[PDB]
Amino acid sequence: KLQKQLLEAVEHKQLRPLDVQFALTVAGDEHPAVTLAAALLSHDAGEGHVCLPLSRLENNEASHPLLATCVSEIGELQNWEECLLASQAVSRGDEPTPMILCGDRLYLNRMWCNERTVARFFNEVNHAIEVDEALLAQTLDKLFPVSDEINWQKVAAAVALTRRISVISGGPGTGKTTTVAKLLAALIQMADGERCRIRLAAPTGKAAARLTESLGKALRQLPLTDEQKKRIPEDASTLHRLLHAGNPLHLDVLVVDEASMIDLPMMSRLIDALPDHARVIFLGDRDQLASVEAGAVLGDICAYANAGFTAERARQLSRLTGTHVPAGTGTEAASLRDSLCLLQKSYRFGSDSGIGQLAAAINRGDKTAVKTVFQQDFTDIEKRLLQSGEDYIAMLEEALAGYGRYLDLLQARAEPDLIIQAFNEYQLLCALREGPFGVAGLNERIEQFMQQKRQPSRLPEHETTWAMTVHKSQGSEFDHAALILPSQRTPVVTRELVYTAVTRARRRLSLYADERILSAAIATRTERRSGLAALFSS
Amino acid sequence: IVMVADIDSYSPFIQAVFGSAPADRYLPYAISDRRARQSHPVLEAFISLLSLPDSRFVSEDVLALLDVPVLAARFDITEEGLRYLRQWVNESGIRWGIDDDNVRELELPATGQHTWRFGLTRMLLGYAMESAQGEWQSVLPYDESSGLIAELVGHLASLLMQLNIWRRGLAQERPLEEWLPVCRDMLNAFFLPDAETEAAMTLIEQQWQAIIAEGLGAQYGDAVPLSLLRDELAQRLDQERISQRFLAGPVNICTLMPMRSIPFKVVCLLGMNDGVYPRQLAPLGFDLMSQKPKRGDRSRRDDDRYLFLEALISAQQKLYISYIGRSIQDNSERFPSVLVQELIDYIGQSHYLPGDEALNCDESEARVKAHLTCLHTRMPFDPQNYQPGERQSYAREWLPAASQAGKAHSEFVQPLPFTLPETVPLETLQRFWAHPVRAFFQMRLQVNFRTEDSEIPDTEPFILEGLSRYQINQQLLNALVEQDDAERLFRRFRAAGDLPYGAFGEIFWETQCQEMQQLADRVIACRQPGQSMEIDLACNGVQITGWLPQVQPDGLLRWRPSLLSVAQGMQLWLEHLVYCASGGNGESRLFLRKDGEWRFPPLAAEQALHYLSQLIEGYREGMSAPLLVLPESGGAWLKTCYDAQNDAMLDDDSTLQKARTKFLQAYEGNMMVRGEGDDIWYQRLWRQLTPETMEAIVEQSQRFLLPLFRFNQ
Amino acid sequence: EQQLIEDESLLRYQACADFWRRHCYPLPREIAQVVFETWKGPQALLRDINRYLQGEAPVIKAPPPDDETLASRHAQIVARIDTVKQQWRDAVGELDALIESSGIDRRKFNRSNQAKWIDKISAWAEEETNSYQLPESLEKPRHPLFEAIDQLLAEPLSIRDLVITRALAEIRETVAREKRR
Amino acid sequence: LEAQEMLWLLQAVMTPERENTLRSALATSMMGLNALDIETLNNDEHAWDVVVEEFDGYRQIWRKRGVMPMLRALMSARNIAENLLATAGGERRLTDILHISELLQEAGTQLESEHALVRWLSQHILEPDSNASSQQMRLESDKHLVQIVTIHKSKGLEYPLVWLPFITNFRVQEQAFYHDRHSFEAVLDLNAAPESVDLAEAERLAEDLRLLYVALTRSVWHCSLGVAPLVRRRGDKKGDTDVHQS
Amino acid sequence: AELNAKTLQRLPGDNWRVTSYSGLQQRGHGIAQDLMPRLDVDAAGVASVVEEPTLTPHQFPRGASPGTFLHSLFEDLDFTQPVDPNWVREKLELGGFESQWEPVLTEWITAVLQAPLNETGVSLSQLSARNKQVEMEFYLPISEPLIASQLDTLIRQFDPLSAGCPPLEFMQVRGMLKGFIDLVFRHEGRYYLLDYKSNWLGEDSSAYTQQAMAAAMQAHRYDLQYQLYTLALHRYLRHRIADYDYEHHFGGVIYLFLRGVDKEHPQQGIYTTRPNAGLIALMDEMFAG
DNA sequence: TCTAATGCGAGCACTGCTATAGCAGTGCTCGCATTAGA
Ligand SMILES: [Ca+2]
Repeated sequence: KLQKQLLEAVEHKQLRPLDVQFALTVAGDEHPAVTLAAALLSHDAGEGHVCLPLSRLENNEASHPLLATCVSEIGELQNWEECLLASQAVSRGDEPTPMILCGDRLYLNRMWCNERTVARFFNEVNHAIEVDEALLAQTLDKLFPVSDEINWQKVAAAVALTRRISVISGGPGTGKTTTVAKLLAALIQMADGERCRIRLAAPTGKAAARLTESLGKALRQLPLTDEQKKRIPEDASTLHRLLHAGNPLHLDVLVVDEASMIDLPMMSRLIDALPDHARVIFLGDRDQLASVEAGAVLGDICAYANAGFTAERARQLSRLTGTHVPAGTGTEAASLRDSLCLLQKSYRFGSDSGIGQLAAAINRGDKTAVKTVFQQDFTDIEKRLLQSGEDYIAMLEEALAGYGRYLDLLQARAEPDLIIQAFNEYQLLCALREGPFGVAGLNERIEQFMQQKRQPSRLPEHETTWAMTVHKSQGSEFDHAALILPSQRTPVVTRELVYTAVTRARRRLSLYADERILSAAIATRTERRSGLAALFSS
Repeated sequence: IVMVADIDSYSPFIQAVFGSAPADRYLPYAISDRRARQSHPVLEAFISLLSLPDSRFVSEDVLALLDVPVLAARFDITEEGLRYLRQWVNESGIRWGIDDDNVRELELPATGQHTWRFGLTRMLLGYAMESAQGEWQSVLPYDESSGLIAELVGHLASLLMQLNIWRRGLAQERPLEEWLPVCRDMLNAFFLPDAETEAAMTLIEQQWQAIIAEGLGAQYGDAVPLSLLRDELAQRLDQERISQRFLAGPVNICTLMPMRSIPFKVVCLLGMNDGVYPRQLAPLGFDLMSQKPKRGDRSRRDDDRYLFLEALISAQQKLYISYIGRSIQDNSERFPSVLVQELIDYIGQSHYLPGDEALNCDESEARVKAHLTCLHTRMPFDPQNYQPGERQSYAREWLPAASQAGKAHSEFVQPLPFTLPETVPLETLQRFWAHPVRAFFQMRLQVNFRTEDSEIPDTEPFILEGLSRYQINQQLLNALVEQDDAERLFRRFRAAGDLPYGAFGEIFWETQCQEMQQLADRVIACRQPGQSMEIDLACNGVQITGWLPQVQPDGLLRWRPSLLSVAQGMQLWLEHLVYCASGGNGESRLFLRKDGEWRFPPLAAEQALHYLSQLIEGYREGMSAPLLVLPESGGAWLKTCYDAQNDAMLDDDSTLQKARTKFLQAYEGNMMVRGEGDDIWYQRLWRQLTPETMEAIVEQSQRFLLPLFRFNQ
Repeated sequence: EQQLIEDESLLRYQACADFWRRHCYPLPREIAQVVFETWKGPQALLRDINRYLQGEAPVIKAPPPDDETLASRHAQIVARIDTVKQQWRDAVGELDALIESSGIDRRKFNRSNQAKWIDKISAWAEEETNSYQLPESLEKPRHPLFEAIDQLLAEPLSIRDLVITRALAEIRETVAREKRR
Repeated sequence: LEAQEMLWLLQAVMTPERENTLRSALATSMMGLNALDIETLNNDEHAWDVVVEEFDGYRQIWRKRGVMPMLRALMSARNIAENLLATAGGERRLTDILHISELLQEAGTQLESEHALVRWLSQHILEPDSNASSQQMRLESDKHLVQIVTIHKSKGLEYPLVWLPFITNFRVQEQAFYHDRHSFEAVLDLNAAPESVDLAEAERLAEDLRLLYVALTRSVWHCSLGVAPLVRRRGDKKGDTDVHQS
Repeated sequence: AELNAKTLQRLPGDNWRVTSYSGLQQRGHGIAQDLMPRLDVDAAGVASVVEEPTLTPHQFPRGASPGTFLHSLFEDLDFTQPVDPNWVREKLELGGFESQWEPVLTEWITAVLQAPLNETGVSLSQLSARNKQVEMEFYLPISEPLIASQLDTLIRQFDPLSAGCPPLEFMQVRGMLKGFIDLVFRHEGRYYLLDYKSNWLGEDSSAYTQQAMAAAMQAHRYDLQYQLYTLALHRYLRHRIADYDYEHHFGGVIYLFLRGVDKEHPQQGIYTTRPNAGLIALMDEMFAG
């Protein structure tokens, strides 16, 4: 029926043949309403979204997905839930079905299966009976000295060593690296006789890289020499090392770093490649954009961190480390909570300032953030600028001066690859893909200033980058990083977005924005589709 | 100028041979007088679409469409994706028709399966929901299209929608003026014009237009069916001749045309054969004019014989005449065009060679004929073309061959140095045995002879044989040993379109069940449910890592719905040595079809390592050079010689002969089951089995296969 | 304006599957199984008739009546089969007196076989019940009232000539119609 | 077998990019490489990209001038024809290879993609024996080889000396298709009624005699046939030798 | 094996060909100019979301099939009398275009008929049959190879347009030079060269102004076409008109980009040039020497 | 890396009986020719 409209929507590039052909074959002979849902389900699907909230579908999209056009949309229909469920290409989950309506969420059966598989993993972790807290406590007291004032890295370790699966979330300012290190020294130390193969791994190869060149460095140190048949210092990207259940991996403990990039599918696939007797320690940044964009899971898994440990778990940790560890709030989602642990920066004099303070600030409030521009005039590190009107041309300038080094190595013909190491010194980042801001638009409006003067993926060399989406920069860094927020608008510019942008900078960091957009960002927080939240509260 | 009766059939060859030695030897050419149709991809492609309404949509035929770039481009499909679509179409079960309507319209029972919609459904279904999970609307999802790649299923499906939209629209008759716009609509609907095809596309619209206009002119009342139009287009497209290069970029190759006699220094006629040149076609026969002829009248015979004259008359320097002297098969003799006969007959009868001045009419005439006729050689590399004189070839390219100046292919196998990396997966000692020669190719020098495509059944399944019957038996088996419900498996299989329709599918099923049950029982009867076991065997300076599934406290209990074979024995022996060296003390059985059975006695972890070492020794040697050992033939010979009684290795002449037979029965099979040695891998080392290498095999495959026989049952 | 068809081997095969499809798919398990036992599939039909179908059709000595349906013959056959399936579901008595050497008491082997040859039919097939007939019963006081077995082993019991006849008559015209179109 | 190799070779040419599909073509026996060769080219990454260029070079010729022209280029380089001919039975192979190229060339002028052609090969390799045109050509020289032919292709032919090694074989006709002895029409008995099979069987040697008569008759000076106390009946040599049925 | 092969001692040297302002237009046109000798070779492409619900000549199907449909229109017209719309619905109906284009098209044809090509009288509508010659076809022999360079120098000197110098994009050619002239008409003493150019879907009006045109002119180096075409008309007239003079009879070259032509916005859509007369001179003898 | 033809009788082994030997019938193993021909 809707055929024309859909097929047209394809002429108008607002959804692909797959979505409508999927829609057509599966519904097609049902209430056009269910037909539309499938199209859009498969569409959000294409953007990495695991499910499609009945909500993004009840009157709001009258100002969202452009197909708010209809003669067939009989009212707000309200009984969307009913219409769907009646059609039988959707089921609550009993019948084998293309689609699943669980929560007030519509799913492509594969997705919903993949979600549940992840829920089951974290509500099935058992307790590493490997207790003798007496002994664990000693090996930890010996690996963590400054445990006088609650050592969160010491806790992480204890959590992780008493659980089969465990997640450690932390910002860049934390010894997540060094913690996983003592964490394992202790695993090795506590392996009476033998049989403990530790294999490392990251989702992206660029990550896998660092894992080793830092998980080794920090690891060869610490007092351990009782034969170092270490961490098999071969990392491997997650999408290497597999290719499964029915042929589980060979290892006792798996340490996945950059966990914030694991996506729903990647999870469920890794899960299956895991033999019941193995221990998985995931490391990641809960408030990094990759943990919240379409298809991610870290963000939702670590959501229940704010719930703290159950009391019994708390008491045990405090018994394990030599410090009282807080708890609170009954035991909903006990199995998850009791095996998560996020780190915090520790104690020193002076500052962490510049990138430091702003970053922390960004993970919360306005008053905090505004008072770091004014404060100390951090001159180097921060560099806010007022972009509006013609100060757009002001930016284009401090933009050609930033890329200074690069452009001169070009001119000075030093044609090696210092041109390469010069480019990763300055970098423009923008929330949008198209526009006066955003990439496409920014590259031009910049190439112009510079003529009138003069493997897997995401490896540079003008993919007409010059400017990147804060999104693609994930897992990268530059000395001077400049961020450009739109003039006034978009939900794409969120708190996480801004956070991960700032955290891309190692020295100077400019933020060409307005104390309206920025602050509006700080207060908005990437929407979160999904059912995990609820699959965890039962 | 070069002329042939049919320029369309010489074209391929003209083009081929004039693709030659770039410098020196090269001279320009253009073919003229070819038929638009026969000389353009899209034209046929389009006549083809004009028949959607009469099509049975067979798989290869739809897929063929995608071989026309412009069409493939229109639905955003690249050669890259086409490769997948091709694989999916085959696996999802597509064979025949578009719809069920289509099938029905063919007065054939709609089965709901095997049509495009079925397979396309299975793939979209498989986009969401994975294969397990179960059948949906009597359809099992197909999961190769699941990830981002599924995006392809979309494009494909869109293409099949379009085709259906048109098969139905071209279906019914229309009044002339109504057909007017169909052509220009189908073009834009299926082709994304190139720059070339743009010209070709315009050519269709013209012919199509002119056709309809001409009808409208005569004011044709009645409605007209597509065939009437499609056929006229076809014909019109076959009479349209392209000869626009007829006199620029030189050396004109074309047919002899009437009313186009131009002077040329050189004129050559090819394939002037009897039955080919004076070209024919009998008048309609109800052509009054042809029976009572008059001076003005024309006929092809006369036109054609007069063209052969105009040729003679227009050549100013040299006339070249050629014909084919005999088909290169039955080697029977040919004959020239009577017109050519007449030409050398009148030459001969009016000339004589300087030598022969006093010999005879008939005598001198023959010599002149024999002197101007120049029999040529079958192959371009025959020495006679490279001697000196009358047309030695200007093609050095074939000189070496001509002079037997080549160097015979050097014996393939040359021992490669090899150092064994302490620690090789079990799987690699598995993959290596169970066909070692193949292994040297695949493992040592990463050469896998993968052949791109594979026969797509020209039809739904009526019968179940070979690989399928195996893949189906595989599960039916595991499901009966697991004492699980066969009925559930049957519906999934039926849901995938793997069984023959209705009762026929059930019947087929019921019987695999029976044979399969009979095996399942020998298994059920001695299975003691255990678990995995991880492998980390230190053995002969190398570790071995991997999983041994279902390890029972008795030993390993294996099974396959296949006949008993030596390669399958070795398979279980490897597994046995490994689990026995892993400590575990116990047995290991392999239950096969027709009651086959390889059963191994428990082995001391000490002797287990000794044995698991020759096996690794083999893998080691066999990575430097193809290690012979043909499990089937070797073990065939090896089975007839070896005796359980006293472990009697027989040598009497009576048996060393029955042996050499069995080996050979095995090496080159029957006319049905068919032979070990018929295998790219072996074929690449020797095309015929020499008595010397038969030996190497025997000895070699004795050395590695013996323990198998010294320990069975 | 004719087009000289060259193959015809594929044209013939396809006609042959069309035949099978429209004459077998719609068939109910009892008949289907019967056919199946005569030919596993259309490839095997063609293998048995392909020669004919080509050039002049031979005359069939004794064709089936110009109308017997698969359905009919089946009936007649089944019915000839079951009436003897009843006069045996009564092996109550068959446990007989007067001897002979050849005929052993491992006849109790022969027995049950057919006793158990009492399925819900589906096959014109019937493993050997030679002994328990009556024609040889005498050839080896002797036997009773199952002279209905003398009668079952007289009449051929097959669907073969009927289907065959139908196939070539039909497969030919399929080919023909296709070639005209 | 030579077709299979041509198929690998073409795949190689249409995409030398894919390390693996090229290695396979270089491995075909037609190219004449060594195990030692294949190995070393796997360890010398500069040499490989050289072969890769060579192959990119072929695709170009293919795209512009045709499959035959490309194949001839390839052959002149790897000096194929010359070497093959030197290699025993190598003439057979070489002329088949050329023959495939002549077919490959026509088929190309009816496809506007190289890949289509490749696909065209696969098909013909998976479901052959079509025309007499894809039949094997006999080599000029087969003329000096003893010639082994069938009784049928021998009708018409004349030979100085002929051998009939198996002229005693029979094979009983078991299908009841016979000609009516009075009406002379062909009758198919759909019930193997013995009277008709008997009539069919007669018609069978009625035919072998004709075959024998064609067989003895091809020679000019001499002919020798093989005879044996042939038996097929599984009747234990009961003074059998059903040689009288041939 | 006492063998060897004949090697030839002649050499390639020169190539004689028949070219036609294809020395320019790179291939793709392979077999294009072959299957349809008069296809609107100057067009090419697809068209998209530029559908705006009110038909304007800019939304007329893009490319060559449609392009040569237009040329067809002006092949046999009665520039003289008014445009029947029935006639037009028939052209569109026969060429397979939707009838609903008749309103926009008939209104388009007249506009383009009643435009002022060279201000002085002009306007196609004032041209009776006897004063037009449609699709003339010329053949110019061109001896002494024509080197892309040597032609560049003088093309530059005499033409302010071809001063946009990227040229000499072709290679040496002796031979012949084919060519079709869309229309040649006369206006009482004075012969002209007209070239109808259906071309590109560049949104609207903004693209058919004296520069933009002059622009596209260089993109497709159409300037080459003028000079060639008039060298043709020149020679032809000189051969026909006994005692003719280039500057007493010529003064032509009009270029109608069919789109971008309104009833009241002259100098929009049309382009005019009048080759140097000193160029033709050299050019003419640049062929024969 | 996947599977791998049937089918027909013989052939020998063995097991009831009944006027040690012949007549018969139960059952698994095994060798054999199958296609054709344009
Ligand atoms: Ca024009």
